[PDB]
Amino acid sequence: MVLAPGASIFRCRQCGQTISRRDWLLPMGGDHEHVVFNPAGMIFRVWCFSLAQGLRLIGAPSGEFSWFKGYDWTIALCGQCGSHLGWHYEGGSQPQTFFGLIKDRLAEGPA
Ligand SMILES: O=c1ccn([C@H]2C[C@H](O)[C@@H](CO)O2)c(=O)[nH]1
Ligand SMILES: [Zn+2]
Repeated sequence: MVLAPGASIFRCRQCGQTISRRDWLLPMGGDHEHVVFNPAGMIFRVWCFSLAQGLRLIGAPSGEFSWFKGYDWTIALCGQCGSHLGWHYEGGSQPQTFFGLIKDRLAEGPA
């Protein structure tokens, strides 16, 4: 529907690893963008994706402090460089699983 789009793929900002695509953004509670803080007070602009790749999911899930009701999280690192890119979420409903990735740790560009 658009020739030569420059904004279709998300890659790891620190190394280039393919991570997700704009077509895979997922509006959780009506918005694909959720702004949250961890217990250390860090603010994150979290983009929700249905699907992602090139990550490494660390350990087992935890429900503690989850920003998304009904889901447990696993830390998602870039599988190539180890940069912490976000979290994989599971154990919930409609959808069962998704990714919440930290927007400013990704780079957007052409396929
Ligand atoms: O939904 C989530 C996912 C992660 N964290 C925090 C917990 C932990 O301190 C750190 C792990 O990335 O992020 C949350 O607060 N909520
Ligand atoms: Zn990386």
